[PDB]
Amino acid sequence: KYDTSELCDIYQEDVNVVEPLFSNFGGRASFGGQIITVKCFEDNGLLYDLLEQNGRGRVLVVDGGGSVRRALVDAELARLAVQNEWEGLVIYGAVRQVDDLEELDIGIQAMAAIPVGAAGEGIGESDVRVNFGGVTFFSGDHLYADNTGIILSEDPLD
Amino acid sequence: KYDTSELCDIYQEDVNVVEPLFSNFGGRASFGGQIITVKCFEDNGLLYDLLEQNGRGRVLVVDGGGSVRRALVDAELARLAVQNEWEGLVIYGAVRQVDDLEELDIGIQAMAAIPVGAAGEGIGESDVRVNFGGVTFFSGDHLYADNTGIILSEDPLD
Amino acid sequence: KYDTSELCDIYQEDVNVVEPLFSNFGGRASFGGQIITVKCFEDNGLLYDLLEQNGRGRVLVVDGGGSVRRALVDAELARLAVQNEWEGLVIYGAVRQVDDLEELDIGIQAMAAIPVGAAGEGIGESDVRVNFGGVTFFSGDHLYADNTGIILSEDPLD
Repeated sequence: KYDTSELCDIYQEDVNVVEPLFSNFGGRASFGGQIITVKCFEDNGLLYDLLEQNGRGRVLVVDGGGSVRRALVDAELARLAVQNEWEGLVIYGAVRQVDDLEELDIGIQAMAAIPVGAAGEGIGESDVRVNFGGVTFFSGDHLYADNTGIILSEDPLD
Repeated sequence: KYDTSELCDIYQEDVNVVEPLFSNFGGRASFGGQIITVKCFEDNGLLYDLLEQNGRGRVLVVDGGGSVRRALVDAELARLAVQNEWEGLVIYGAVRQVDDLEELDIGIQAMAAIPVGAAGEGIGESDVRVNFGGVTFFSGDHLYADNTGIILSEDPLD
Repeated sequence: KYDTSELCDIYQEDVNVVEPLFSNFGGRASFGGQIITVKCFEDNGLLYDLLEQNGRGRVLVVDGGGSVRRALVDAELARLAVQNEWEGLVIYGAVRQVDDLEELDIGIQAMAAIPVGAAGEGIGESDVRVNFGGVTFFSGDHLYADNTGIILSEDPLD
């Protein structure tokens, strides 16, 4: 599907490149789409609400504060996302149950693994501006990620 | 054989969690058991003594000081430990011959790999109070490890 | 083809050990040969000159200044390296297109992956004393590498 390196060559300055802090935890090597942003901390309630919805062509970008203390995505949440056809997830924080994740048809990029699950309370905000890995992400931007890296573009690419 | 995240979800607070500093190098993705502790540094003497003994039902939890300059476990020592029925090893230190270690039916968690072997002089204690990764380990505690993380408790679980 | 642990046991002090800074990106788990050093920075033009020449029995040792912002080697450059029989590349810097790199019959050790390509200007020097990861490299020196680590020696180790 997507080659981030080839797309950097083609699009040059028209993309930003996230710092190399992520690893792929999902069964899908590359993914792309238009992004919905979320900002939260050690609480995934809001991603539950968002992952219920259809996600075909969308990528969920999550600012979790870079917490590696508690996990934002586990098997339950990722199955939801696969079943609603979400292209992929970018988690500035942690994931859980990694053996189940490497088996699901979704990209998942994250910082680390930790077995403790996040709170479920529903705290946080969506469609807001977030910043991590030296990149600010606006809901509506286009992201592309593979095992090489993650890039962000205002306008779609191809 | 173990899903550390499920475990965190049932036991809640009754479980302690190790900082995400370790990776799996053994052929067993997940293992658990009652722990015997060792404290040593860039010497694997004691370990030979322990792993010569039958380890069925036990996990060797080794505070090697976090050294990544010398490897405490290689193929030979790991094979010994397989043959002696040891469930798994956890090294706050380094291993060696990782290609060989992947093929061996024992759990192995370490911080890093390094081709230089530990000395064999014998120095170190065992059954002593050790601490690393944000966790205190006591001989007779129970540990549970998968590709997601490492948990430790006083009583057995499940 | 090579076991670095083993060679440290046989040769001890006659070998220098590189710090655990690198990962494997190539199809070969292990490799070795006589090194030709390069010193450059976010530019890979010289790498193209060098890898056009026959590399059987040889390892390109690249001091790219540890930059993880620009990738010195990509699929295209590594395929040229395979075509001219090079044993391996050790990059003190980044690589690109990691999925393609895993399938090419050559050894590649590097620090990280970044999607952005290096400049092709050609700046840099060849066959010069370079230092990184606690080791100094001279053309003529011999390198042996695997998933456990990387070592350097003055004379061949067969």
